[PDB]
Amino acid sequence: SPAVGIDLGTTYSWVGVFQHGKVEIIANDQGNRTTPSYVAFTDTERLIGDAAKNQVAMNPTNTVFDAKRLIGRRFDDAVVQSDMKHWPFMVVNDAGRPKVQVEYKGETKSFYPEEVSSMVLTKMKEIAEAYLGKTVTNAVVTVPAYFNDSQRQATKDAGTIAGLNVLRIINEPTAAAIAYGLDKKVGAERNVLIFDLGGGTFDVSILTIEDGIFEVKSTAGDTHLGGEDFDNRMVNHFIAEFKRKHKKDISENKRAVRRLRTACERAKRTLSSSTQASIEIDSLYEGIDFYTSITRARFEELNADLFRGTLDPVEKALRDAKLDKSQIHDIVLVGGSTRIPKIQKLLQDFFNGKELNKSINPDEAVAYGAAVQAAILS
Ligand SMILES: Nc1ncnc2c1ncn2[C@@H]1O[C@H](COP(=O)(O)OP(=O)(O)NP(=O)(O)O)[C@@H](O)[C@H]1O
Ligand SMILES: [Mg+2]
Repeated sequence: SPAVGIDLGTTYSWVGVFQHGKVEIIANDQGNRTTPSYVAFTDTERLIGDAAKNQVAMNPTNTVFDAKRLIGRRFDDAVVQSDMKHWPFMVVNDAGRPKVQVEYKGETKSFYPEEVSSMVLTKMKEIAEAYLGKTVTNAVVTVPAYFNDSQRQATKDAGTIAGLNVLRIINEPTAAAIAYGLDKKVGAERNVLIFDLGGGTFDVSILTIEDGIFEVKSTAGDTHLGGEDFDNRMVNHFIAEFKRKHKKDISENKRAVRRLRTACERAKRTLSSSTQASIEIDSLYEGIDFYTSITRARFEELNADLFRGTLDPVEKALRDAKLDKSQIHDIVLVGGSTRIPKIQKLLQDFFNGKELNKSINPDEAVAYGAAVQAAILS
């Protein structure tokens, strides 16, 4: 009875398993522990994850992402109508429900959001079975704490379509606290703040744990703020640099911009552990190579307003929970963007020097807690 914990994120998806007293965050056959939440359709095949993401510039109208923003919602929902303006793929109305419309093997096909996510879940299932050498059926799947019943049910249906037996849908911030064993600290009630900065979204949650029971006191954040905005600032920075050096604008070459974006995302990650990072792109535009660098200070300066602004949802969450910052017992970092040293410094300063829970890889913390929960329930 091996059950997995699955964090289905807006930008990336993670799968873990708790075995013999340790959580393994499962890497795929190329050694990558993360699967982009991307699905693509071509003349001949359906691509999932990095295979789909890697060809997005060549096949933009048939490469689907952000299905988590659509799942469980209705077509006339203002959220859906606003987000549709930013996607290169078609979203159509089927009897009040949104469907993504694509060309696939020469035919027009449409998929519900939970069908798109089930394809990502199918890959997660195969990744875990590749690692475990066994059939994997039971799963705990996480969702943001603000998801309503429709979004929870549709996320569960995505698991069911993938052949998974979803033991339970649990909140992402609750999974994070479970990962740190915060419900097992026997004592008085604990106020826990989860600071979740991902690729596309920023979620602040305050939970209270009394006698080991989780209760969501408040939620705040920004559904369109994440690591991708910081990448955007880098891309604009290097587009201006390239124009300054070569008097040429690469903006309208989708492949060039995509290759610059990929380099920028990778450089950003390096700047979390190094004070400088190199950009190396052969023949970026009209045969010209782009070899340059960026310091951590410049990356921080390019994003200073976005970084500082993450504290306003923290203040709002505390206001709604009717708690002073000093009443928070544990601060938990979640999401890949919280590895940014400036974000950690801003949040720890905000809490008057209080140490942050961050020893679990923040982009893995939700899948870690989901995997523990899956073992408890199976
Ligand atoms: N070491 C790092 N330093 C800085 N950013 C990082 C690092 N590792 C990952 N990221 C960024 O973290 C983001 C992805 O975080 P992750 O938590 O894995 O996505 P997610 O779970 O899909 N969250 P979300 O998109 O908000 O639903 C991307 O923008 C990455 O570039
Ligand atoms: Mg996540």
